Amino acid sequence: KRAPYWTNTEKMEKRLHAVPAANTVKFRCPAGGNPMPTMRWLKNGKEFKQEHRIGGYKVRNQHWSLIMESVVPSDKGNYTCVVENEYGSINHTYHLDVV
Repeated sequence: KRAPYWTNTEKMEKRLHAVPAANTVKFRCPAGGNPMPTMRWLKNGKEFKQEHRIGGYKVRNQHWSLIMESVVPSDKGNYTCVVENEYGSINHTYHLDVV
Protein backbone atom coordinates (compact mmCIF):
# COMPACT_ATOMS: atom_id res chain seq x y z
CA LYS A 1 0.00 0.00 0.00
CA ARG A 2 2.71 2.63 0.75
CA ALA A 3 6.27 3.78 1.49
CA PRO A 4 7.38 4.93 4.95
CA TYR A 5 6.64 8.54 5.87
CA TRP A 6 7.10 10.72 8.95
CA THR A 7 3.96 11.08 11.06
CA ASN A 8 5.09 13.92 13.32
CA THR A 9 7.89 16.13 11.99
CA GLU A 10 7.46 18.59 14.84
CA LYS A 11 9.18 16.18 17.25
CA MET A 12 12.04 15.82 14.74
CA GLU A 13 12.57 19.49 13.87
CA LYS A 14 15.25 20.11 16.52
CA ARG A 15 18.35 18.40 15.15
CA LEU A 16 21.09 19.60 17.51
CA HIS A 17 20.96 18.58 21.15
CA ALA A 18 23.33 19.74 23.87
CA VAL A 19 22.76 17.83 27.09
CA PRO A 20 24.68 17.78 30.38
CA ALA A 21 26.44 14.50 31.19
CA ALA A 22 24.46 11.95 33.27
CA ASN A 23 21.19 12.98 31.59
CA THR A 24 18.89 10.64 29.65
CA VAL A 25 18.51 11.25 25.92
CA LYS A 26 15.59 10.25 23.70
CA PHE A 27 15.53 10.53 19.91
CA ARG A 28 12.35 9.76 17.99
CA CYS A 29 11.36 9.27 14.36
CA PRO A 30 7.58 8.61 14.35
CA ALA A 31 6.69 6.83 11.11
CA GLY A 32 3.86 5.25 9.17
CA GLY A 33 3.68 2.98 6.15
CA ASN A 34 2.14 -0.28 4.93
CA PRO A 35 3.53 -2.79 5.54
CA MET A 36 4.59 -1.38 8.90
CA PRO A 37 8.16 -0.11 8.41
CA THR A 38 11.13 -1.37 10.45
CA MET A 39 13.42 0.97 12.33
CA ARG A 40 17.15 0.82 12.89
CA TRP A 41 19.63 3.26 14.36
CA LEU A 42 23.04 4.38 13.21
CA LYS A 43 25.81 6.18 15.05
CA ASN A 44 27.99 8.21 12.69
CA GLY A 45 26.60 6.18 9.81
CA LYS A 46 27.45 2.78 11.29
CA GLU A 47 25.15 0.15 12.78
CA PHE A 48 24.71 1.15 16.45
CA LYS A 49 25.16 -1.94 18.63
CA GLN A 50 24.45 -2.49 22.36
CA GLU A 51 28.14 -3.08 23.00
CA HIS A 52 29.04 0.34 21.55
CA ARG A 53 28.43 2.13 24.87
CA ILE A 54 28.60 0.92 28.46
CA GLY A 55 24.93 1.50 29.30
CA GLY A 56 23.72 0.00 26.00
CA TYR A 57 20.45 1.52 24.75
CA LYS A 58 16.72 0.93 24.60
CA VAL A 59 14.48 0.98 21.54
CA ARG A 60 10.69 1.30 21.88
CA ASN A 61 9.20 0.44 18.46
CA GLN A 62 5.73 1.68 19.35
CA HIS A 63 7.25 5.10 19.99
CA TRP A 64 9.83 4.91 17.20
CA SER A 65 12.37 5.97 19.80
CA LEU A 66 15.96 5.50 20.86
CA ILE A 67 16.94 6.02 24.50
CA MET A 68 20.37 6.38 26.13
CA GLU A 69 20.62 6.74 29.92
CA SER A 70 23.38 8.54 31.86
CA VAL A 71 25.03 10.02 28.83
CA VAL A 72 28.80 10.55 28.75
CA PRO A 73 31.09 12.68 26.51
CA SER A 74 31.88 9.51 24.53
CA ASP A 75 28.23 9.52 23.40
CA LYS A 76 28.79 12.65 21.24
CA GLY A 77 28.03 12.07 17.57
CA ASN A 78 25.43 11.69 14.84
CA TYR A 79 22.36 9.51 15.44
CA THR A 80 20.37 8.46 12.37
CA CYS A 81 17.11 6.50 12.38
CA VAL A 82 16.46 4.52 9.19
CA VAL A 83 12.88 3.53 8.50
CA GLU A 84 12.16 1.06 5.69
CA ASN A 85 9.63 -1.22 4.04
CA GLU A 86 9.15 -2.90 0.66
CA TYR A 87 8.38 0.45 -1.01
CA GLY A 88 11.07 2.76 0.34
CA SER A 89 13.61 3.90 2.88
CA ILE A 90 13.84 7.26 4.66
CA ASN A 91 16.19 8.67 7.27
CA HIS A 92 16.74 11.54 9.67
CA THR A 93 19.78 12.56 11.72
CA TYR A 94 20.20 14.08 15.18
CA HIS A 95 23.47 15.38 16.58
CA LEU A 96 24.28 14.82 20.20
CA ASP A 97 26.65 17.01 22.15
CA VAL A 98 27.35 16.13 25.80
CA VAL A 99 28.54 18.89 28.14
